[PDB]
Amino acid sequence: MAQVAGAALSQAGWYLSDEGIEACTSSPDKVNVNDIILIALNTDLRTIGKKFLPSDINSGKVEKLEGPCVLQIQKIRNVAAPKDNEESQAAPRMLRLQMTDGHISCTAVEFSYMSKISLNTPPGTKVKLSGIVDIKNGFLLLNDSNTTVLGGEVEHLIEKWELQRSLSKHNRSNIGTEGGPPPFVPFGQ
Amino acid sequence: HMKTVLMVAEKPSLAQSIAKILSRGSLSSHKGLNGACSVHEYTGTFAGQPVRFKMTSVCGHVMTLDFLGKYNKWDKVDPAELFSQAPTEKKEANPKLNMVKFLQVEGRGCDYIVLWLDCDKEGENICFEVLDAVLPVMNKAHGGEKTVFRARFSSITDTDICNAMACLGEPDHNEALSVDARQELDLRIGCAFTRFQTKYFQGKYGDLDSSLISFGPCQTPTLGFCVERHDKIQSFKPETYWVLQAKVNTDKDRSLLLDWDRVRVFDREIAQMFLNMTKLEKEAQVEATSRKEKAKQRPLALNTVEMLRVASSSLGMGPQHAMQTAERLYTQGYISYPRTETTHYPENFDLKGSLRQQANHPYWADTVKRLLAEGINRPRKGHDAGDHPPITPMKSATEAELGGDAWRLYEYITRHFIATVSHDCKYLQSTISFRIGPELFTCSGKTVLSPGFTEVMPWQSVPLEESLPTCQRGDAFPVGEVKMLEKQTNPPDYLTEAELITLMEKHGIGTDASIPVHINNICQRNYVTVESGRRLKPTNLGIVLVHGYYKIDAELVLPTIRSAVEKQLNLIAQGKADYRQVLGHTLDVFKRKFHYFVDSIAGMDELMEVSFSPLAATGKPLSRCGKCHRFMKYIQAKPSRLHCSHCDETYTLPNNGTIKLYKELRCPLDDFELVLWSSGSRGKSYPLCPYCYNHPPFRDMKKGMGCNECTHPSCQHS
Ligand SMILES: [Mn+2]
Ligand SMILES: [Zn+2]
Ligand SMILES: [Zn+2]
Ligand SMILES: [Zn+2]
Repeated sequence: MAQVAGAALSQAGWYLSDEGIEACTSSPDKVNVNDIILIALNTDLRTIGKKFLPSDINSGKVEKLEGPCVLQIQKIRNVAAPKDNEESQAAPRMLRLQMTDGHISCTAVEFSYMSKISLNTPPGTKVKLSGIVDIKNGFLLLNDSNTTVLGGEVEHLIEKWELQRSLSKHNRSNIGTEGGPPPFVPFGQ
Repeated sequence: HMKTVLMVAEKPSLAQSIAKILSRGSLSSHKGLNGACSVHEYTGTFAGQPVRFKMTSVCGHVMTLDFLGKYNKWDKVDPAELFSQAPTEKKEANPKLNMVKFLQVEGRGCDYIVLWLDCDKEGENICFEVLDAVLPVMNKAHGGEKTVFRARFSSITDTDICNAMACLGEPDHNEALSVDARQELDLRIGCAFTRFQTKYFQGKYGDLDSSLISFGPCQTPTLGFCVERHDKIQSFKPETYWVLQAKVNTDKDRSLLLDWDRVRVFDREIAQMFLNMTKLEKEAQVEATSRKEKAKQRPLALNTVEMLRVASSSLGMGPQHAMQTAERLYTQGYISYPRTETTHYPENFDLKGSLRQQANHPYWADTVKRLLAEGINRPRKGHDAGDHPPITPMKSATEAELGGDAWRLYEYITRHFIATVSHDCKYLQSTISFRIGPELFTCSGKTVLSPGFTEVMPWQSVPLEESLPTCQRGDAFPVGEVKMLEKQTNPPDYLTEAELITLMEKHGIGTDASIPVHINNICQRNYVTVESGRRLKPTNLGIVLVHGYYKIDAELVLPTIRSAVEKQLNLIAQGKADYRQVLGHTLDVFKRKFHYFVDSIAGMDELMEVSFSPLAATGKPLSRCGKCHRFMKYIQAKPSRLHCSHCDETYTLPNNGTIKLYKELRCPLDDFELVLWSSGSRGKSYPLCPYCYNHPPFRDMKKGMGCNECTHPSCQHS
């Protein structure tokens, strides 16, 4: 029952730990893999899960990530653009995806145009890698042929990601403040 | 008996030229009592009667606005009652000319007046000033018959002055009132602020001259762009990026230098893995070849903005100098009026005649002859603001009859005209894409098939490059070497005159060709220096002034209030606005802002003490800047400060205590290094961000309170 449900979960590709399944449950007499998927998508990957990523992927001694492995996005940075613009269209945008299993953090590079993943992707978004994915000199190579975005909505680290909005703080103009300069009302007719 | 008609021009040379054109040679002339203007007489026909003519000229503006005198003394006055309490009067505008008396004695007996002033908005002000000067001394007439006339024209040329005479109209009091409103607004706001600052800073600091401080509704906004460029230059953070370069051998000696599609990579490890993908490979496979025809469009008709931009960038002439040379060229009759914002030729224009005029100059001779032989191409459609036609040639000129910069400007204007009436430049763009390993590089080249306008404008010609090898798809080429580079991003350069022209045109500040006036004003007042390449480098005084203005009230620097005011002046011009209403509104808002400026001038006094006083700018180094990553000096004056020498800004710190560094930690919002505040007696000390204590990041927290109530989800110290 629960054990075969977890086995089907692993076959589908969500390598979770028995503690994780027991934490993500339903009425404790029958649980369905769809329910586990739905609960897990809303759950941060660090809280639950197991270790399937080898602890050598950043070393560079591996070149293969066989298996339908699900990971979580932690940070997105445009490496084709500098830290002051992040939007200059002088080079095709290429994304340095920081991905995690909750145990070991790996890095991937967008080797093509991945329309599903953008700079506005919320951290905690789950990405499934299928078929064969190639590691080289550290980073993974990701494209549309093996990466699928499985939604993702986890409130605590989306609220943490709201530090992106906090970063855009051009409000430091001292205009309209209570103890500030008088404002310029627009002209009438 | 024969009656008389009077004419007024803006310059004596224009008066003489128009009198010669209209009088068909027969023209008596004698000097006036002023010693600088001459009056010309002849006989012709007006309305339906044979009448005598009397044409004279003014010397630019005839009346200039100022105060009543008692309010003009800056030493003994309250420089806050100049807004809506101090009367204004147009006094004499160079009384050495005695223009009012000259006009009165000239029009002592007259029945008609026609005004040949420049057809710009500023010209109507002079038109109505001359009308005010001459109306009481003319004949009252029998009643109802039109007396005042207005001549509309764009070039001082034959049959153009004639058609200007054939369709006489009336002056525009709306344009006159717009000009008067602009003059009053400047003369009030700028003089009030300048007088207050001059009275405040006077002998206070050794290295600061009182008279060098000035404020203006346009000078400060146009200096804001230069100081903003300076701030970006001084607060630049260089970053290293890597570019892969591939060299391939075509047949035996030619080496194509391919460039990467990804252009740049800002990660050293990513660049290293991309090179590892490539350096072992010894072949390149061509994928796509494209030879597509493209056309480079002709330039639009020349307006004053583009003329000034080109005269600055290419001809090396300032905006005011270019404007004066263009006005002189118009005065002699070589070009049209160079105060035009229209880039579309009217349908009833003699383009073919203008081309036929310049059919003998050796430089552009074959091109003009072939254009006349074949069909004339229609100019590109553009903006049709309804002003004069674009700046176009009207008479043949040679370097011998012209001079230096004037001849250069005429040459550019004629070349632009020929380019406008011409054909597009056609070139084929050959692009070859190569695959090396998993990466794909490219190479591009341009081959000119038929030079069109890029024969009268050689500087716009498509650069010549050797043709790319003819390689079909699926061909293998040897690669010599592939290597990454360690390029670093470069800081922006200082704002050029052309870029300033573009910015002022975009933001709306500067209309009716007042941008050269503003630029020349901020250049004469030592706020910007014209360094090589026509670059406006802000000076210390200008940087400090604009930084203080930004600290006190941002709208005093940002180009918003001036843009709105100029828009309302334009609506004044187009008969839909109230002059009194707009003047009162602007005066009231600027009066409130001036009261706030007086009540909060302490912010500006601080940046001036640390900048223009050598005996009060020495302090111990302290926490880094947040824009410079440079040490900030901690001054021990009564208003304890924190001054950065790189970027001329100061930050206020609490008094009655001590300031100490807080373990090198850094604020996660402004990058500044936060310092602690020991409040005298033995007790708790709270962290304090130097930039947040002066500029709060959140609306709720006011100026001058530390991270105790920072009201920030981040900044753990809060
Ligand atoms: Mn004029
Ligand atoms: Zn600084
Ligand atoms: Zn801060
Ligand atoms: Zn804080």
